[PDB]
Amino acid sequence: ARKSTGGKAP
Amino acid sequence: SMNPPPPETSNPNKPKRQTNQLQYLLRVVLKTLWKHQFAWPFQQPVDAVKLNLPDYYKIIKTPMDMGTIKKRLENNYYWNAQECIQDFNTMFTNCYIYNKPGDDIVLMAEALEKLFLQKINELP
Repeated sequence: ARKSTGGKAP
Repeated sequence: SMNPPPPETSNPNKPKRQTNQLQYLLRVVLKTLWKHQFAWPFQQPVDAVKLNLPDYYKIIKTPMDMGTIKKRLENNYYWNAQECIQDFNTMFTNCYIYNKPGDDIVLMAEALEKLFLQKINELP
């Protein structure tokens, strides 16, 4: 998902 | 809390060769995955600090990513194709281990894996 979270959730 | 060192991609004490199948792992299999629009989570070792994943390296003891694999192939680090294939398998398993079944990253990972398998079926 998000670039900021490496595509990881929460 | 700290990241571990990344996997080795080079070693002068390991003998070297180029094979048709390793060329294919680089320029067909890795090339296809690397350019896919879902590659980006997998293109580099997981940065636990920067990503604030403090449990990642408690849970994942055998980390692997496509950054490392590409490097390994470029560095003639593998002697046998299955060594490389094993690294891909490890990358995909880790994803399934750490992430929840419903997470979008798991669906990215399975999409890449299907492509991977389809390519391995045509190895020379």
